[PDB]
Amino acid sequence: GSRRYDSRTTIFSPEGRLYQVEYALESISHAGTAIGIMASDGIVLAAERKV
Amino acid sequence: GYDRALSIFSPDGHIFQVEYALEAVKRGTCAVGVKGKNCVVLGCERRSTLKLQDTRITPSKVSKIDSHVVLSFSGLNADSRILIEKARVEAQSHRLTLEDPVTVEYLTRYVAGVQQRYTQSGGVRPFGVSTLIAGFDPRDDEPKLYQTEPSGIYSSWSAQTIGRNSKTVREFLEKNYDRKEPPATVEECVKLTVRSLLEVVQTGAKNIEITVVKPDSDIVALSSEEINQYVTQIEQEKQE
Amino acid sequence: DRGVSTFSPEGRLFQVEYSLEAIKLGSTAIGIATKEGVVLGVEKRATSPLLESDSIEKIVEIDRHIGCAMSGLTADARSMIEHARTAAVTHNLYYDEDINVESLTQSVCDLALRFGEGASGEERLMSRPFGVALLIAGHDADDGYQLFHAEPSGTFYRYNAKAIGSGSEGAQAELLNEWHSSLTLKEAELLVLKILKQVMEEKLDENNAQLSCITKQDGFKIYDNEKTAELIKELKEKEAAE
Amino acid sequence: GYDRHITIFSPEGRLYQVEYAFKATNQTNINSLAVRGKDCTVVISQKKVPDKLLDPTTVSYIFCISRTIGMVVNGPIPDARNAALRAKAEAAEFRYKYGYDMPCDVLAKRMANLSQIYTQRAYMRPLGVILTFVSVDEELGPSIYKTDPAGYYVGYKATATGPKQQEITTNLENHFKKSKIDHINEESWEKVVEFAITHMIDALGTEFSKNDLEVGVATKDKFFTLSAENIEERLVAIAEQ
Amino acid sequence: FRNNYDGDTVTFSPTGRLFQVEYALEAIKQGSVTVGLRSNTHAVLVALKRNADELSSYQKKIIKCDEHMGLSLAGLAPDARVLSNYLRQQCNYSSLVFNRKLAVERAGHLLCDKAQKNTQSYGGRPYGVGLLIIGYDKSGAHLLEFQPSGNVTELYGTAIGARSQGAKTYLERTLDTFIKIDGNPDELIKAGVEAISQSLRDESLTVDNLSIAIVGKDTPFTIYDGEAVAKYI
Amino acid sequence: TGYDLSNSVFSPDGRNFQVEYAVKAVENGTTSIGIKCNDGVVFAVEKLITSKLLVPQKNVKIQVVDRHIGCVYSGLIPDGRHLVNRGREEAASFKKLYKTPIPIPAFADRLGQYVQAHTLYNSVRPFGVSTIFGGVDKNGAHLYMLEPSGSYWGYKGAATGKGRQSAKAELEKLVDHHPEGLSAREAVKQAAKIIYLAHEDNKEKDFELEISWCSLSETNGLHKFVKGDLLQEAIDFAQKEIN
Amino acid sequence: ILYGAPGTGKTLLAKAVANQTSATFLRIVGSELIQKYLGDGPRLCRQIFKVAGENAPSIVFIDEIDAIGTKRYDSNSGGEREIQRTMLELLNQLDGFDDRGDVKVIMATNKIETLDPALIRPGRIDRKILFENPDLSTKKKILGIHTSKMNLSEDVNLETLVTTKDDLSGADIQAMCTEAGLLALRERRMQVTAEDFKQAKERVMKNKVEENLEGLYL
Amino acid sequence: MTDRYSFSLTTFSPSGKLGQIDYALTAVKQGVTSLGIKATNGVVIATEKKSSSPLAMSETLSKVSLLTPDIGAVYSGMGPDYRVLVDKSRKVAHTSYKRIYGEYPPTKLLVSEVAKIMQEATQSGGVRPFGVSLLIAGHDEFNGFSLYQVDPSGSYFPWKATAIGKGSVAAKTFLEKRWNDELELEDAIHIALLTLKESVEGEFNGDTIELAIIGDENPDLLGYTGIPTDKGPRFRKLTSQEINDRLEAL
Amino acid sequence: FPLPSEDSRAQILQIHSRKMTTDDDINWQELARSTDEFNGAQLKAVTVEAGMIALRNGQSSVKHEDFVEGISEVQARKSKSVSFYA
Amino acid sequence: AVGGARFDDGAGGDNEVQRTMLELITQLDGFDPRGNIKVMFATNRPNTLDPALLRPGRIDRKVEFSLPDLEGRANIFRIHSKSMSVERGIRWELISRLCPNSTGAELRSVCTEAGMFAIRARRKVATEKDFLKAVDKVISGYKK
Repeated sequence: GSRRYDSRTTIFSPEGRLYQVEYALESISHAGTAIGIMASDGIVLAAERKV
Repeated sequence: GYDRALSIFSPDGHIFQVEYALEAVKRGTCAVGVKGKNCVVLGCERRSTLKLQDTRITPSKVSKIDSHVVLSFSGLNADSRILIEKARVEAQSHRLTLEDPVTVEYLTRYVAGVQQRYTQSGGVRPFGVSTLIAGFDPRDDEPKLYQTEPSGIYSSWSAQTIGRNSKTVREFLEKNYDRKEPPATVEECVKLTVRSLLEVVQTGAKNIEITVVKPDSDIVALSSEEINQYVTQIEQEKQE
Repeated sequence: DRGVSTFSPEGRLFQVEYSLEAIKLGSTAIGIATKEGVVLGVEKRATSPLLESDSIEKIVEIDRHIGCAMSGLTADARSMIEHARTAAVTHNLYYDEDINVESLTQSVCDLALRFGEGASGEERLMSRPFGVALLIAGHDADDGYQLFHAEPSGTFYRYNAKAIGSGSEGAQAELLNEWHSSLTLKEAELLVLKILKQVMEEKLDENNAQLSCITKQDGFKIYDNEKTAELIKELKEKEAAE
Repeated sequence: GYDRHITIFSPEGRLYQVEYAFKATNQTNINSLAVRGKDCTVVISQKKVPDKLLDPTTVSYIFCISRTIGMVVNGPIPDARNAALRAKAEAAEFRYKYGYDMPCDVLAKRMANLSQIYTQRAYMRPLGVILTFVSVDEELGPSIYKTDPAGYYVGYKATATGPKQQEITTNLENHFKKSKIDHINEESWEKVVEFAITHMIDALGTEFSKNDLEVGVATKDKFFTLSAENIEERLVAIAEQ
Repeated sequence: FRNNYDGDTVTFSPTGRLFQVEYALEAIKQGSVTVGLRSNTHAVLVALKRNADELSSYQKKIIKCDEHMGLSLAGLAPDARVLSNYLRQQCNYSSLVFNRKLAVERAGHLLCDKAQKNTQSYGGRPYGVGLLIIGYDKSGAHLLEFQPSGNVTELYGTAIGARSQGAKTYLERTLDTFIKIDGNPDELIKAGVEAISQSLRDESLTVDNLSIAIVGKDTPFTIYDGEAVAKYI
Repeated sequence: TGYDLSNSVFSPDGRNFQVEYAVKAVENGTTSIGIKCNDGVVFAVEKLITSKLLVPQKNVKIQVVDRHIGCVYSGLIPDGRHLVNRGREEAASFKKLYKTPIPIPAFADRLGQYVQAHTLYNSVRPFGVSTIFGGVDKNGAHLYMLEPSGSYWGYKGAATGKGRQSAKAELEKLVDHHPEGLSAREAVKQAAKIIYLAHEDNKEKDFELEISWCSLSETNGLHKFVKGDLLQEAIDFAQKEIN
Repeated sequence: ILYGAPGTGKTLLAKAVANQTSATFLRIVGSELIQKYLGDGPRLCRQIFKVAGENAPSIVFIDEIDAIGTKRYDSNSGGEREIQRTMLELLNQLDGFDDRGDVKVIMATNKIETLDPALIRPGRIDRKILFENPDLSTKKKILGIHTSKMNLSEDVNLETLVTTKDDLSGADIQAMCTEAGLLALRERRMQVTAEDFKQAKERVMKNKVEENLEGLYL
Repeated sequence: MTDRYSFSLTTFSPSGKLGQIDYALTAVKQGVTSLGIKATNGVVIATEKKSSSPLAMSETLSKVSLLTPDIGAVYSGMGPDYRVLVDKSRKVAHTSYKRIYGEYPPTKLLVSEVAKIMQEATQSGGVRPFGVSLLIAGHDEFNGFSLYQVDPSGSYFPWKATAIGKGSVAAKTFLEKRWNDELELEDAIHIALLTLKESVEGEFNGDTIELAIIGDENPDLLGYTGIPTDKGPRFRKLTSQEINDRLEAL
Repeated sequence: FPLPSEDSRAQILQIHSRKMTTDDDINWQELARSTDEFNGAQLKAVTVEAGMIALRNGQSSVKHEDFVEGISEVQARKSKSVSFYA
Repeated sequence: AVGGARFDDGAGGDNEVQRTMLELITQLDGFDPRGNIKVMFATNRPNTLDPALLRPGRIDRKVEFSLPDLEGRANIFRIHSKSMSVERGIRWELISRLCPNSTGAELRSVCTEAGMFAIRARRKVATEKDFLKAVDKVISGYKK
């Protein structure tokens, strides 16, 4: 709740999920959108860039 | 205040961090199993709600430790694969030293010891994923079902329900199941196990993974049509 | 504010104060040391019929003639169990003799009274203080039947009748009177069950109650389900006459 | 200060440990001057006079690392003696491994690299003093390299340590501008001290006696510190010219 | 004074005296109490054993370290146990290399530097147990009073524990009594029983309560119990 | 402020508050003085008597480094004994290598790098004691006192403790008696009376006079304890001047 | 003591008990019990039991307490000094009031941790109502009321609407029936067909109520 | 201000980006302005130097060092941060390459190893990140000329024209619109002198300004003669006296 | 006006003993060792709590031994809950 | 609610509590003997009063109210069982044993709630199982 220790990964959060993992998904969305494609005859990879 | 360290026993006699580890299990996958006289059955729940997901390349929840000993966890998949990997290393180390197959009692003390050493060690996070260790003793058909808890303790149960809605399914296992006379046949233990899983799964097929363990080091995995076959038998009374 | 090493100008302890509360939340461990034998018992705490009553045990056998009782957190206890088992074969390896109960109790308490990673004049094993308490009994060639209590805080004490766990304050009230030096083996078995039944919430049977006995002839022997039920029937006969 | 508890760059981009590191240099309130002749380098430090319980001869703000090499430290004393014993170790070890005379350029550069190690260790305190190293190079000749508490080192024609450095630089800037050279005339090292005393008194605005000052002299392959009687001879030598 | 300083034992107080010594001093006051004195030819310590209840046996506060050297335990138990093996190792090291028994003044110095390193170190567990060390060497009998701060002093005798003021007053008026008695260990033990009885409110006066251990030129250090100490009581 | 929590902290005043309180802890102890003569040095320290149970010539804090250096400190007793035991190993390691007695100005550099580095370290607590050491080395007589902050210089006299201010006025009078200073036995008689004068603050309890000196005249470079008629004469010398 | 959200557990449960008891519903605003003035706190509390204490015709009901429930430590930061004297004196009115149960006091608050343990006085209040998630039978009883006057097509049944549900409360299910009727006005008909419920369940539980059920153990 | 967890290098930032990284650029921004211009036939670098006292030696400060004869470097920031970094970087370049492949490290391999030290400086606790930003210019036989902007966070990216320090944002728009990739190195030197002059107009001479370029080999700087195979050093650092000759032709 | 010292409170407790009726065997210098951080007003409350020890000791008057037990704590604090070894 | 001073009196112009402290000083201390006339207060916190009254000479004894022990909580339940119909074969010692230290109200709640569980089972008296569920209702429902 009000008391949160994000410093060490060893400290368990009151919700049960580490807060470093929560905001790590935001850094993923802050970057460019990358789309993987798995095909039968190969793999198609298309992605943008952040800069 | 007292949730920032593992070295404090807390004023309530229980570490709050251990209780928070159970919250991830309550929101995680479900693990339900019941052992019979000659066999043990371990069910689980794999979430298929994610679209465009290949079930063939996705490893099943039930992992193979020993020929006659399997394992099924409930919780986050990230911390569970380490508990499976560390157990497999000791599973092979038993034959490297004692030459005998994996003992269910010895394997549980090691898996519980993994969470034990990391809990006692300061600055190291333990595992908050509860695992169910089942199997047969060497040259013995007597099933042995053990569990692991975030508190660093192990308890032996004939039938146990963990995960989401653990208390709701537990009421089903304390009435139709009898420890004094467990089901002798394999079909009776598997058919009743599916009915207990239909509560958390709520009419699904690929969301149920059941691995039946047989003596003489035998592992069989029911297919999607074989698992759904027992679902029709349980739901037959509702459509009759 | 707590602060561990930093106290108030009054000065109780912290990890020990939290240890006493964790011990009182564990299982009830009752035992009595007499001249003809030492009988121990524990409350398994069965919350459901699906929970085994013989696979898990809170009474570990350190030696054939030397038993032990465990009430508290089992996680930090197994570190002391393997240390007590190592100390058992230690005295057998070096001196080729059965270690005395008082000598073995002090050897086990050597690890419980120290902690910390930093080492100066002694090796370090425990990374953090452990609050697990143990009841060490047995028989030796000098003091005979002896019963001690392993305290991680201070030095162990010699108790003739000791009860820890949630049944500590409840059982010790009757141990200051009914205890006597002339109590035989049969009288000691009925005295424990009489007190154990009053300090236990559930009914008394072989499922939720498992006792043990320590003698010289039979060593460490655990009462089976058939022998325990016979002592329960003898307990109801004595309570009905009184 | 929520972010003030530690040594990092802070949200304002300003190191607050350097803020109090420079303030500790003026705690002793000692003003020194370092000048360089053509063939020689002469440094002068102000020697404070304590009560009768202390020996002023034993009090020195200038330490001798080796011959021709010297160190002028203005700041906290306990950090000066610990850095003096450390600076001598690198001087002797460099003459062994590399077998060469350690120049004041590297000697100030080594202390600059060692200063970051102090900041890199959270349990170790950075140097809160002012390290001024002077020597006479075989090639470059006289050179002054002063290592700031933050690790900055750069050559100086005439440097100073103290609050009066603003007035010291002004008087010494026009002196070197008219002659268009950074060296003092009268190549004889005995006459160089005469100018170093003259330009210092007018810059500081306060004349001092032999017991209020100390004068080091770094020549080629030789170094020595003038005693109380030798400093008195310098004041008499100024009148004779 | 709540917080504002003294995170660990390293932080000094505004007065200049670490309050962690007073925190460990309460464990000595709340712990067992012992009374002892010495003379030129003899040294004796009378320890009062403690227990929990009637079913709990009294534990001896005197642990044997050296043949000619002994002490008593008043303070925290885990602090005195580690120091027991440290002092005994130095007695065996002195009996190995130097081959002579460890001196009293030398035992107190190694004990002082043992707890001084952990005190100046970051964090740690400083030793808060009080120790009264007696012994006989070529220099004669001596008695050292150990404090949780590490201070070591020499006295004819003293008392550390609960209600230690009563024995301190008795030793001031009787100071000239036990120092003039040499070669008679009986009179020194009789003075020790009357010394601890004055310092106590007299809870339990029985025999198993007191533990007497005396060392001297002829008779070495020996712990007496049972009928051995019942003659004086 | 919050800068006193631990070591390795730069205060706005230029010196740590823990070091400031360590200096004030020295003023809470006893009075230890010293006199540096031409042929040697004289040490004088006062030991506070707790009660009549104290045995004389037991707790004396006078230590001897090699044969030519005496050692005395004023401050925390347990913290002071740890520095003397380590300081002896520093002077011994010099003889274990160079095979010669250690000079005094070099003996101060070993304690300097030892104590001053600990003030820079957080894990190690700085020393709150002031150690006074001196003697006669191959070069001559030298006297150096180690401050709790780590700074030291040559000292013609030693003043520390609570009565250092009252003793400072008496040490400066030595110039008035003679321009070259007193003799070896005259310095012991003069330093003794200073202890009786500084006792006015500690007069609530008793004291035991402790004086030691090392010179090349009588002991020929040995550091011994003052006894015999020299100790009794220094005691009666102050009783007549106070009267 | 009441918990949950207004309109469902803090409203329906209050008005449902007053119906069967045949008593008048008397609502008292909890935030109005504190006038931040000395003497008005105990005055308004004693007058509550006075109007209901003659013939006991009605029952006292109190809802939506964000104020007197939390006194903090001070008259600032959301608390008030008059709350300390009001709650402490209200305890005397609870013990002094005695009847056979014709008059009850029902108060609603979000958290009882900020309440005064004196005013609580366990054994005076034995009733604690925790908000429970609606079951399968909850939505079926809400639909039957509105579907009585709303004609349903042949493809609309009882088990069809309850097949996919987040266990919305009895009030939120009413909003789903209104959205199904709103789509019927677009096609100009009074009988809601099965195609409207498919688009209504997606709008109500997503567009009209933003949840989305954030996953990954949250 | 908000959360210290962004400042802790052992803790992930609640805002998604470590506050220690963004505020370390402020320390770099507080420093002087350094830039670079990448052309087809060469890469020019220019920066302004600290004047300090009027009696301070201008020849002592050198902000352009020598890594390999084909690769130059320039930095803006604290003095010791660049020294300790490169003193170790020169050892890693020799150990991981010259002690294996027996040559001078190329552009892609050398720059990648420089950022790895900054990665450990921003990872392990207690070690503060560097307060400098290195602009590395080099030429090899594979990728050719390259200009990489190395930030203290440990992430490097190629840039044709870039600037750091206080004039980072100001000169970035200038160098973007003024400079084109199709120009040569001769026009790159004149543009670098005009953009750097906008920082301070007090002294533009070689005393406070250092200038160095990359390009083909120089036979006078090789040190030995008689071997046609081995080319001379590709990096040439212009003397402050020679810089004034370029300024007169500007 | 800081908190009185150890010997500073010995003269204050001496005057408080003269206002009441005692055995006159009390030495004010010995009782000053058990007092920690007390002012002139707090010492008046200590003399009131010290006289209550005479009731527990069964004495008509208040002797010197009744003060020693009353000056230490004999009020609140952490009491007997933790003593010796728990 | 009174104390030694308040806002409307100490900080205000009106005199009510400001004149109340006079009656606790002039009358009690000066005129009234200490033996016959005594004064006792009740407060939640000592700091809510006037520091002038907390000084020695008037307010000295501070009585802290602890909670009943196993023996104290057992004697309270047996008294409430006289006015409440229960089973003659129950035990009040085991009832107070499961419940931790509780206030005077929390102990009365165990007896009052014991009759509520008997309504579900439709019994005229409260058996031992009713008291066990009443203790768990206090432990789980509060957790304080």
